[PDB]
Amino acid sequence: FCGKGYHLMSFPQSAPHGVVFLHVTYVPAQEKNFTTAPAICHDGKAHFPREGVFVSNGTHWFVTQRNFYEPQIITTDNTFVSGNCDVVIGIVNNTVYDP
Amino acid sequence: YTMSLGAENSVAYSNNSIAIPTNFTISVTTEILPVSMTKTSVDCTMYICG
Amino acid sequence: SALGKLQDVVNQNAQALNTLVKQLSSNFGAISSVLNDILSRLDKVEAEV
Amino acid sequence: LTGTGVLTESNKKFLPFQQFGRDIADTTDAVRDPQTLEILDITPCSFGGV
Amino acid sequence: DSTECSNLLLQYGSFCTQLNRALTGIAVEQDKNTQEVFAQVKQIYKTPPIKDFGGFNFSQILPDPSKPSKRSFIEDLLFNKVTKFNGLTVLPPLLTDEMIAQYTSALLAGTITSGWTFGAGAALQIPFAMQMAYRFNGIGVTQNVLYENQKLIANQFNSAIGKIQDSLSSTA
Ligand SMILES: *[C@@H]1O[C@H](CO)[C@@H](O[C@@H]2O[C@H](CO)[C@@H](O[C@@H]3O[C@H](CO)[C@@H](O)[C@H](O)[C@@H]3O)[C@H](O)[C@H]2NC(C)=O)[C@H](O)[C@H]1NC(C)=O
Ligand SMILES: *[C@@H]1O[C@H](CO)[C@@H](O[C@@H]2O[C@H](CO)[C@@H](O)[C@H](O)[C@H]2NC(C)=O)[C@H](O)[C@H]1NC(C)=O
Ligand SMILES: *[C@@H]1O[C@H](CO)[C@@H](O[C@@H]2O[C@H](CO)[C@@H](O)[C@H](O)[C@H]2NC(C)=O)[C@H](O)[C@H]1NC(C)=O
Ligand SMILES: *[C@@H]1O[C@H](CO)[C@@H](O[C@@H]2O[C@H](CO)[C@@H](O)[C@H](O)[C@H]2NC(C)=O)[C@H](O)[C@H]1NC(C)=O
Ligand SMILES: *[C@@H]1O[C@H](CO)[C@@H](O[C@@H]2O[C@H](CO)[C@@H](O)[C@H](O)[C@H]2NC(C)=O)[C@H](O)[C@H]1NC(C)=O
Ligand SMILES: *[C@@H]1O[C@H](CO)[C@@H](O[C@@H]2O[C@H](CO)[C@@H](O)[C@H](O)[C@H]2NC(C)=O)[C@H](O)[C@H]1NC(C)=O
Ligand SMILES: *[C@@H]1O[C@H](CO)[C@@H](O)[C@H](O)[C@H]1NC(C)=O
Repeated sequence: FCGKGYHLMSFPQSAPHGVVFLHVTYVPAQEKNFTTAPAICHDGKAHFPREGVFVSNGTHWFVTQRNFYEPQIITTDNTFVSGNCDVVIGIVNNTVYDP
Repeated sequence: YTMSLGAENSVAYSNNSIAIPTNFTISVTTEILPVSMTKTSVDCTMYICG
Repeated sequence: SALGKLQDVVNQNAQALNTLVKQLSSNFGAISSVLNDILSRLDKVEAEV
Repeated sequence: LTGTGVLTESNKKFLPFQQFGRDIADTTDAVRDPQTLEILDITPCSFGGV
Repeated sequence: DSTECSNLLLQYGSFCTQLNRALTGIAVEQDKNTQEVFAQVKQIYKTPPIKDFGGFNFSQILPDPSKPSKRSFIEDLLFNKVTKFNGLTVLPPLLTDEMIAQYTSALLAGTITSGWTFGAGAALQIPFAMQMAYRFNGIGVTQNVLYENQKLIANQFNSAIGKIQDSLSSTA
C-alpha cells in the first residue's frame, strides 16, 4: 500500500493537479540459509521462542529475530515453557541457559 | 514472440531450512496520483447560439 | 514519463475541448455550418428547420 | 467573414496571399485589413458569470 | 455497405472517431486492470516436488501436469461453470488463461514456501508450520496452540478444502 516493502515513512510532494508520495520502505537484501527447529527440549519440557525463531549454524543453536540476523544464547528470558516434549513435530535437543 | 512472465525461481523449501536476512537496503519509491483537474464552465447558451 | 498519469489527464481534458470546438463547426445535415450564413440566406420557415 | 470581437494590433507576419488566419480547432483568430494590408487579431469580447 | 450513407455521416463531425477511441480506452483499461490484479510478482515461483508441508494438503489447488491446461482442480471447476455482419468484434485479452494460471501458481507457491517475504523482497524459505505459527502470533494466539494441535488443524484445512470443492462442483 505505502510502497513495495515494509513501510517506514512517507513524504508528500506537490504536483500540478496531483500529489506525489516518497515512500520509504525497508527491504532486506542479503540472506543466508539456516537450519531451524520449532522448539527446544532441555529437561523434558518444550521451549518456544517469545519473539524470534530458532536457528542453527551447524553446531550451536541461537534465537534471532525474523527480519534480521542477530544470534543470541537461548535463555529463559527469551523462551517460554509450554507442554511437554512428546507432541511437537520436528523438535530437537539443546541446552537452555539459565541466568 | 510469446511474452514470458518472468524468471523461474525454485525456492529451496524443506522442513528444516530458513532464510533470515543479514543486511538491508533502504529504498525510496515515488508514486504519482491525480487529485484534481482543470475547471471548465462551458456556457450552455453561447456555445449553441453565439 | 514520470508524470505520465497527470500528462494523460491534461491531454484528455484538452482533447475534449478540442473535439467540442471542432464539432461546433459541423453541419449536422443543415445547409451550412455558419449560423448567420443560414439566417441571412433564406426565409424564416425554411431556416427554422 | 463575420463575427463579433475586439481587434488589436498584431505581430503575426502573414504571407502575401493569406487573408485570415485560424488557430487550432479551426477558429478565426486573426484577419488582414484588405485596404491598408495590416494584420490585426480578433479576440472575443469579455464574457463571464455574475 | 453503403457509400452515400458515409457521405451523410461525415457531416455529423467525429462521433465515430470518439466512440472508437472510448472503446479502445476501455479495452486498454481492462488489460491494465487484469495486469495489476494478477501480474504482481517478478519471478514465477515453482513448488518443490516434495509435499512435506506439515500435513497440509495443497494438491487440490496446485497445478497438475497430467492435464494440458496448467490449471488446478478448483480452477477447472470454475472454468466449467462460466458460459458479426455489423461491426461487433471481440478482441482477445492480452494475458491468456495459461498465463493467468501460471501467475496464480506462482503466487500460491510463493505463499506456501515463503509466507509473506516474497512481496517485500526476496523469497525467504520457511517451513509451513512456522509460517502458521507466525500467523497465529499475528492473530493473537500463542504458537504453542498450533505446535500442539498441528494434525487437527491440518485435517480441518483439508476438510474445508474438500467442502469448498464439493460446493463448487454441486451448485452454481
Ligand atoms: C550492508 O550493505 C551496505 C550497502 O551495500 C554495506 O555498506 C557497504 O560496505 C562496503 C564495505 O566496507 C563499503 O565499501 C567500501 O567503500 C569505500 C569507499 O566508500 C572503500 O574505501 C572501502 O575499501 C570499501 O570498499 C561500501 O561503501 C558500503 N556502502 C555504503 C552505501 O555505505 C554494508 O557493509 C553491508 N553490511 C554487511 C554486514 O555486509
Ligand atoms: C557456529 O557459531 C558458534 C558461535 O560463535 C561458533 O563457535 C565459535 O567458533 C569460533 C571459531 O573457531 C571460536 O573462536 C569460538 O570460540 C567459538 N565459540 C563457541 C562458544 O564455541 C562455531 O564455530 C560456528 N560454527 C560454524 C560451522 O560456523
Ligand atoms: C523432513 O523431510 C525429510 C524428507 O522427506 C525427512 O527425511 C525422511 O525421513 C524418513 C524417516 O526418517 C525416511 O524414511 C526417509 O527416507 C527420509 N527422506 C529423505 C529424502 O531423507 C525428514 O524425516 C523430515 N523431518 C521432519 C522433522 O519432518
Ligand atoms: C533428546 O533427549 C532425550 C532424552 O535424553 C532422548 O530420548 C531418548 O531417546 C532414546 C532413543 O529413542 C531412548 O532410548 C531413551 O529412553 C530416551 N530417553 C528419554 C528420557 O526419553 C531423545 O531421543 C533426544 N532427541 C534427539 C533428537 O536426540
Ligand atoms: C487603397 O487606397 C488607400 C488610399 O485611399 C491606399 O492607402 C495609401 O497607400 C499609399 C501606398 O502605400 C500610401 O502612400 C498612402 O499614405 C496611403 N493612404 C492612406 C490614407 O492610407 C491603399 O494603399 C490602397 N490599397 C490598395 C490595395 O490599392
Ligand atoms: C490430498 O488429497 C487427495 C484427495 O483425497 C489425495 O489423493 C488420494 O490419494 C490416495 C492415495 O494415493 C488415493 O487412494 C486416492 O484415490 C486419491 N484421491 C484423489 C481424489 O485423487 C492425496 O493423496 C492427498 N495428498 C497427500 C499428500 O496425501
Ligand atoms: C540455500 O540453499 C539453496 C540450495 O543449495 C541455494 O539455492 C540458495 O542459494 C541458498 N541460499 C543462499 C542465501 O545462498
